[PDB]
Amino acid sequence: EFTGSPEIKLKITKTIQNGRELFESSLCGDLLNEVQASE
Amino acid sequence: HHHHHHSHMGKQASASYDSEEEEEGLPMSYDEKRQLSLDINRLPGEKLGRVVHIIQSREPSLRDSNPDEIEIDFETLKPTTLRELERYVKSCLQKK
Repeated sequence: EFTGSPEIKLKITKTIQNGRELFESSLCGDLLNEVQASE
Repeated sequence: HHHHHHSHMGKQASASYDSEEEEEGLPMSYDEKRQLSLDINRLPGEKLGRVVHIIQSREPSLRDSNPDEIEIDFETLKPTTLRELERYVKSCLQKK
């Protein structure tokens, strides 16, 4: 079983990176399956 | 040796104003939410300036709770706000 959630949302993480500080779009990327066959 | 000088002057006029442009609030299709999300995703971090700004402007609970990790939930936002994302992106795509 999975019970995986799609949701069309971008989590804008207020980050500080580069010579110019920029905040970038991401998502809730946990619970990886990454291919199956022995199931 | 005596004078009489009465003087009364009183004016007002300021009816020059024009600003009231409403949002469409048009029915944004689920396919349009996904397309809009991808089209904003390909825009770099400083282009996301207006994107996040109007999301914090409409949605104040995100502004106070998470100023860091701001979940812009396109599929469950206001169609007015999604029209603001639409207005920005197409102005920033369609040159001239």
